[PDB]
Amino acid sequence: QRSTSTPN
Amino acid sequence: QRSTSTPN
Amino acid sequence: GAMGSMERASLIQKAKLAEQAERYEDMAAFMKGAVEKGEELSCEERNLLSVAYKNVVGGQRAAWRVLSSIEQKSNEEGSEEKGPEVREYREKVETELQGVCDTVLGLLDSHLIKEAGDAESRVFYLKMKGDYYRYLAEVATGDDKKRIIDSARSAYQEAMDISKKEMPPTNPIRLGLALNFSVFHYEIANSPEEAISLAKTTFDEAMADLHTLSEDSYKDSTLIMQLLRDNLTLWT
Amino acid sequence: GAMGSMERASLIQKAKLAEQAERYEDMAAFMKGAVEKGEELSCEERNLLSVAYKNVVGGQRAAWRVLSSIEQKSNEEGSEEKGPEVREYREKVETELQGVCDTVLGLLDSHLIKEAGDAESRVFYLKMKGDYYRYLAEVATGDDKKRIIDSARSAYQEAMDISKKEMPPTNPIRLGLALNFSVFHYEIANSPEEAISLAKTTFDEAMADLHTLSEDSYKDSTLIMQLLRDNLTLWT
Ligand SMILES: [Cl-]
Ligand SMILES: [Cl-]
Ligand SMILES: [Mg+2]
Ligand SMILES: [Mg+2]
Ligand SMILES: [Mg+2]
Ligand SMILES: [Mg+2]
Ligand SMILES: [Mg+2]
Ligand SMILES: [Mg+2]
Repeated sequence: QRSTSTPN
Repeated sequence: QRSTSTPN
Repeated sequence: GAMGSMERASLIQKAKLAEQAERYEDMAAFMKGAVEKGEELSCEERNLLSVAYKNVVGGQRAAWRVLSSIEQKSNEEGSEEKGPEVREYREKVETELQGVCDTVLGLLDSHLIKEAGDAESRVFYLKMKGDYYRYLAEVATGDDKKRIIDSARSAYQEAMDISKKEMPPTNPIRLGLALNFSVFHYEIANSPEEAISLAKTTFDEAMADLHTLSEDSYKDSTLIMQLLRDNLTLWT
Repeated sequence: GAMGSMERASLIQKAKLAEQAERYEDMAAFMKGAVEKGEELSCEERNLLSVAYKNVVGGQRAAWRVLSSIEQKSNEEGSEEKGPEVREYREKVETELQGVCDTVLGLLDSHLIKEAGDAESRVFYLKMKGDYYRYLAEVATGDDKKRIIDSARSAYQEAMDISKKEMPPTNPIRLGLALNFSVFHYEIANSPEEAISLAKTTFDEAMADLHTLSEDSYKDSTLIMQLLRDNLTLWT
């Protein structure tokens, strides 16, 4: 999985 | 609901 | 245009890449380029053309409907005045949608339809013509609306006549044409009974021919039959 | 540019419509126009700018990654030669992505950052600067790659320093900055231990400050905390 960045 | 037309 | 210097085969290759990438505007531009090489399209290539533009126009249609709904709420009693912006933006999206439809219709007229002699190709392109006039009719108001609706109807009807003579009742192109013409009747032409009758007849004639089909063709046909049933369930 | 003749307030209004319509390229163009009026942006307006460009670039990033994966399979042993097309199309998408990043960085440099004095605005814009250099770094190969990575790092670090001095540990902007800087460490800088330490520290300091918050602020902060935990779970 790719890492999660901040969402909208 | 809207009617379904032919899909891809 | 911008694709004039690219090989036909490279345009098709890149259309397939664009599809994988979910880059449908690029896909459509590549396929337009391929069409404008002047050669007839294969079955696979027709499908790429269809998928590309259907996805482009489908996004525009969805946006138009969101904007139109906001605009018509603005025009209710007790709604605060908010200026020209909603109308202007709806108009912007509408004009873009119309442009895409005009682009597709232009490809069909120059010169896909006139070169299409086999029933598979001719029916496909005439169905396309009906579809894109149908999308124009969805946003039409004003003096040519009748004429746009008539253009859709005429294209669909020509496609229907050919398909009934030249294709079996389970042919997926024939089935999808009938599905879309039924949608035209219900949603555009204010003819729900005609829509229901066409969907019923189509479904039943296809059912009766399934016994002729391989497992794979059966799957293809029954998928579209199910859509006819879904609309019948919605409309009755 | 093309938005120069439109009122600021109308650009913002239309950005909100475009968001509702899922028309993110239009949204971004409206917000660029609003920025170029020269006035500072409100909190809500900063968020619109962020949402617009994040969605535009996110689609480009996703397409780039699909194309890059096809390209790198083409460059394996036993792969058939298929010509320049995959590389060319990857390059096309990459160049467009770079252009969007350059557009955002240009807005920040001319003149959003220099006019931003409050910690909320300054941190927000410096985080943005880090993010868009990070997206450039994702596709960089070649002689400036180090410099791009250093530019991201520098922006993030300046944002971090301000946020630690001026914001509580639960502030959502501070939390999102830390989340994204941790992603930078893990995915870009080859520093998984730094990523893990930053995420852990951030999470724990926020936990200890939740007691200060209203129900609504609690929900805001804990949503981002959960993302830090999701990455920690992935990375350990
Ligand atoms: Cl507009
Ligand atoms: Cl290309
Ligand atoms: Mg040639
Ligand atoms: Mg109009
Ligand atoms: Mg009746
Ligand atoms: Mg003014
Ligand atoms: Mg490049
Ligand atoms: Mg360790």
